[PDB]
Amino acid sequence: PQPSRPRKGSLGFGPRKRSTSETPRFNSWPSDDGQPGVQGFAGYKAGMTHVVLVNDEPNSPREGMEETVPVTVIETPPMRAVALRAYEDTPYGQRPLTEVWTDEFHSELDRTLDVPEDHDPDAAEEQIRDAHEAGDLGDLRLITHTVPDAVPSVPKKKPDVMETRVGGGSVSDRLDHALDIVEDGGEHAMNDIFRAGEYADVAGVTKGKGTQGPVKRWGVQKRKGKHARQGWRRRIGNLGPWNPSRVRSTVPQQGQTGYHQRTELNKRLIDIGEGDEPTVDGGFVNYGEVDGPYTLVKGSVPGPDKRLVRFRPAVRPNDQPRLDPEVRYVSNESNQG
Amino acid sequence: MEALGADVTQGLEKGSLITCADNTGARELKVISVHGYSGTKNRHPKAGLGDKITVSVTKGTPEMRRQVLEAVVVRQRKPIRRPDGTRVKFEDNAAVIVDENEDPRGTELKGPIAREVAQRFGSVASAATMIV
Amino acid sequence: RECDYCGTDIEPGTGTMFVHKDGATTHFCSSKCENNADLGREARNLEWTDTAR
RNA sequence: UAUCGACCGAGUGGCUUGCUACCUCGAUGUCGGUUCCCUCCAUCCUGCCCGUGCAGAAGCGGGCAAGGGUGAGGUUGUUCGCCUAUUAAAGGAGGUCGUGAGCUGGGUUUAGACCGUCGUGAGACAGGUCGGCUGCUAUCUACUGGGUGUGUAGGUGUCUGACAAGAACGACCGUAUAGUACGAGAGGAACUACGGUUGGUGGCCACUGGUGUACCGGUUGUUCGAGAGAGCACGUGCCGGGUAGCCACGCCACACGGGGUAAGAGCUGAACGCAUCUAAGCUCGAAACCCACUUGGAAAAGAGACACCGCCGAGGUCCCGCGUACAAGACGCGGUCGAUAGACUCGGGGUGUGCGCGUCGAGGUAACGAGACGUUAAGCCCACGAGCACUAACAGACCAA
RNA sequence: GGGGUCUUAAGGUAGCGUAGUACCUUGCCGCAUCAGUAGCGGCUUGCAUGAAUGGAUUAACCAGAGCUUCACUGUCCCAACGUUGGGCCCGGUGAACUGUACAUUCCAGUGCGGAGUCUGGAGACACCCAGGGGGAAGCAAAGACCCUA
RNA sequence: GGCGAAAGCCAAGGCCUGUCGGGAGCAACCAACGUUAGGGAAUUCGGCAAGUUAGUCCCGUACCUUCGGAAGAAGGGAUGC
Ligand SMILES: [Cl-]
Ligand SMILES: [K+]
Ligand SMILES: [Mg+2]
Ligand SMILES: [Mg+2]
Ligand SMILES: [Mg+2]
Ligand SMILES: [Mg+2]
Ligand SMILES: [Mg+2]
Ligand SMILES: [Mg+2]
Ligand SMILES: [Mg+2]
Ligand SMILES: [Mg+2]
Ligand SMILES: [Mg+2]
Ligand SMILES: [Mg+2]
Ligand SMILES: [Mg+2]
Ligand code: NA
Ligand code: NA
Ligand code: NA
Ligand code: NA
Ligand code: NA
Ligand SMILES: [Sr+2]
Ligand SMILES: [Sr+2]
Ligand SMILES: [Sr+2]
Ligand SMILES: [Sr+2]
Ligand SMILES: [Sr+2]
Ligand SMILES: [Sr+2]
Ligand SMILES: [Sr+2]
Ligand SMILES: [Sr+2]
Ligand SMILES: [Sr+2]
Ligand SMILES: [Sr+2]
Ligand SMILES: [Sr+2]
Ligand SMILES: [Sr+2]
Ligand SMILES: [Sr+2]
Ligand SMILES: [Sr+2]
Ligand SMILES: [Sr+2]
Ligand SMILES: [Sr+2]
Ligand SMILES: [Sr+2]
Ligand SMILES: [Sr+2]
Ligand SMILES: [Sr+2]
Ligand SMILES: [Sr+2]
Ligand SMILES: [Sr+2]
Ligand SMILES: [Sr+2]
Repeated sequence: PQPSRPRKGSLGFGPRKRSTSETPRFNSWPSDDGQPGVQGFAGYKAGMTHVVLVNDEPNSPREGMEETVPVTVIETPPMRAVALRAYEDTPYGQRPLTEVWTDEFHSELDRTLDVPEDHDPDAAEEQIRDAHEAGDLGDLRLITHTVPDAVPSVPKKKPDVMETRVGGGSVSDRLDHALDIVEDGGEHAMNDIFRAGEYADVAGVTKGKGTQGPVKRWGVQKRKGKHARQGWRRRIGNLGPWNPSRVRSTVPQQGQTGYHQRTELNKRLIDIGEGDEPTVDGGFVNYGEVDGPYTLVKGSVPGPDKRLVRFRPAVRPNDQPRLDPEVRYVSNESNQG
Repeated sequence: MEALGADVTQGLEKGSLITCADNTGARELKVISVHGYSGTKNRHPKAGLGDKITVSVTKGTPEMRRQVLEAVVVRQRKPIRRPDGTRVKFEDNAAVIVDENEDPRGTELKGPIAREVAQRFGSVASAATMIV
Repeated sequence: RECDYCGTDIEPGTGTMFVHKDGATTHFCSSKCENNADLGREARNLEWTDTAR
């Protein structure tokens, strides 16, 4: 009577098309609780190595013992928060109200957008504060951009720009926090947002794999035994029943597999630092050498090396934070081998 | 069951023939079932270092042969991973027959035993000659 | 720790430990050492091993 | 009336069987299986409940409930069913008894043949048995992915969120609770907090594993006279090792909580002065519903918002070096205001100790000599990194409010 | 077949027997397996075995049918990587099948009771590339089954 | 070369006419192949497909049998220079 069986692949990550922006775009932010503060950061993927850590789970039998942990090295130099865009609540959700810019811009931001030559930071700030008075102010977010020039392993110089929400205490104190950050020049660091041992959601555009069939793309079986020899090795049984006379979009079919955006929940930040302590002998394969601001994320991170990844305070953590894990060892052994 | 303390890649399946690392009179055991396991369509129910399995005696004294008994996997060829990353594997695949209360049925155990098995069936481990 | 075969230090969080039939324990730094060891070769007889050197 | 439940009576389904002969004989391929997708509820498990011939533990029966799950095997073509060990449970049904321009071809059901029975015979059998074929370059439509245009109506960058998809999560074991409540005893819970496993899901490659007709080595036959170095032996002669990369057998991640309800537990409360969970009103309460979370999404015709740049020039195309991309197209990066690609040199790696020479070498008058040691951590090689403008990203053409 | 002969002459002897013959039937007992509608051994009342319509039995032989064991393995758990030729892009060459018309469909209904074309809604900007084949009761051959003449 | 009119390699002789080419680390998918950890027929009507074994010498070889056979039974050992 044909045994039951879950369907092949999830219907929640589609359509499985190529990503629109190689740069990730979070679709949710953390809750407003602590003092004000930017709710995200970004860097470029370099590669992996492992680390030896002192278990610190109060409920683990191994608490206090050496434990090897896989880690992804993310180069995270300082970014620039160039503007303060405010949103207003309208009958059709939120809409961009206005933006507040700075004067000092990175020497090469002119590779992506048209840097402002004549702007009015007060006329805007005024419009924003008037809005806040009327009570029509939706969240406040900072237009943010990276400085890939600080990263030699990345060929590009043209910055990657992304909006990052600002969350915190009261909207008023928050708006003032935002405005100060921008006014400066915008510059801020991973330190400013994250502390080692906290959980962060990492978003990124996965590695691209061009077109692939149902087996690899959806995880369908390969024909078995005699069926694998008569002319069909990796083609699903049928596109559907006689009726409905049409192919449903749910039947696993070939197509774009990879280069999709994925937001990976609760990634433990093992350590934030700067320098070349986590580099690998011979250099990270297909990347280069690390020697600057970096982050060690526990586990894997979507995308190939050199791809821009985004950090965000975990929105649905399952564990309480155990700050500053004790890193007893960081492998520097060549990855070639 | 209590956590093993190592990650295991099941090296056995329903139907696998393995050594009976004890002196119950059973020389070879055939895996029939894995206590507490539920697989998925078309998948052969698998077993590995640490599991409690139901077994039938294939080789041994006439008195033991054909009997369906419970056992514990004590050694396996496919590697297992320990907290510190090191992998560990054995020369053969073995299981010790055990009773209703999980106490070894035989008097002596033959060959080494993974320390991990001690975190479940202590009475089995406390009959081991060598614990690796 | 040292690789019981060629004798080089074993990169932490790496290697395998083969548990002999009698209980003996052999740590291998790499698959290469285990494989030469299977061909019945003696670490001493291979010029590329720290043991040999 | 916990539970079981005859007679008789009233129905619902369209899963079995039968009836009919409406459709199809200028063809709608048959059973079973398989693969892959959706669904139904008369619910097997899981969640929340009620009753008990409910102490407990466990049953038994009933209610809401279709989110998820419902597996592996032995005979048999079997469907069905019988049997075994696991399991939370291993529920049933619809989709042309879903699924042959998808597979299989074991059963059925041509042509060969045997047996039994029947027949004077040819031959037959709603009996058994061995053998016995599976066509086609997709026009339309459908969907999975990818492009070019037009519309909205100069460009760059960032957004919005109408709608859309999701199971992104389901389930189990174990420990503390606790040998506690309950019970004479035997036996033996729960709330809650933890650890883990399993099935499912998305991703990744430090680790283990696979590959690796890059590469290095060993060696058989034969040809180039020997040596050295090579070809052929099928897309590597065979064998050993294996970098990158790709991978799983490896590794990482996948809530908590709100809101509204069902069954049900109740409050206040009248009709009906009392009573009454209900009629108005209200407090609660399901794995289910909505949100939360992830993915898509300005062609959302109300065809969107913001900021800046520009309208003689912002921006773009061609061109050139390339890949974080790729079947075309598309996408991304660099272009001397430069490390984009290559050469070179270091580094980091793979093999495993080169050619030649010297000594040794069982022997042999000698010639000759398989092989050993040294030179030699050697030689050969690298899909990686760094340094480095030496070479090549030149020269230059064009659109543009 | 009946009883302790009757039809129609005789009334099944030696064997063999749940058979390539046994409907009932997965017969009952045993072996073997965790579990065996299989296989083998025994029993055997044989629906409906049986002596040249040859019976029984049989060493050797066999691309003949069924069963079991050892060994081995990607058949499978569960798939991965690689090789060669295609596939994809470009020059050149260059067919066929098929075509009442119209045709961007979908969910329901209706209808000769199995609709892209009828009804009601829903959805739908056009064109192109690649794909695996759900539908066109797809294409192919005036169904060979069945009945009728 | 070897038992060989076997394989494989190479002469004499013949040929590049089993007659369209050019591009893309060259995707999905297909044909024909190579390699796959642990498990080892669990797959399937059925081990179908693939694989295992393999040449030669020595030792050794069961039931059964028409005394011919079975038999290369099976099993074990050796093998270069
Ligand atoms: Cl099982
Ligand atoms: K017909
Ligand atoms: Mg590596
Ligand atoms: Mg290593
Ligand atoms: Mg199956
Ligand atoms: Mg007709
Ligand atoms: Mg119901
Ligand atoms: Mg059918
Ligand atoms: Mg069909
Ligand atoms: Mg067909
Ligand atoms: Mg066809
Ligand atoms: Mg006679
Ligand atoms: Mg089966
Ligand atoms: Na079928
Ligand atoms: Na359900
Ligand atoms: Na069955
Ligand atoms: Na049909
Ligand atoms: Na000759
Ligand atoms: Sr079906
Ligand atoms: Sr969104
Ligand atoms: Sr065929
Ligand atoms: Sr239809
Ligand atoms: Sr209902
Ligand atoms: Sr229940
Ligand atoms: Sr039956
Ligand atoms: Sr057939
Ligand atoms: Sr128009
Ligand atoms: Sr407990
Ligand atoms: Sr007790
Ligand atoms: Sr060759
Ligand atoms: Sr060979
Ligand atoms: Sr109520
Ligand atoms: Sr628009
Ligand atoms: Sr096609
Ligand atoms: Sr010649
Ligand atoms: Sr020609
Ligand atoms: Sr190889
Ligand atoms: Sr089999
Ligand atoms: Sr089977
Ligand atoms: Sr032999």
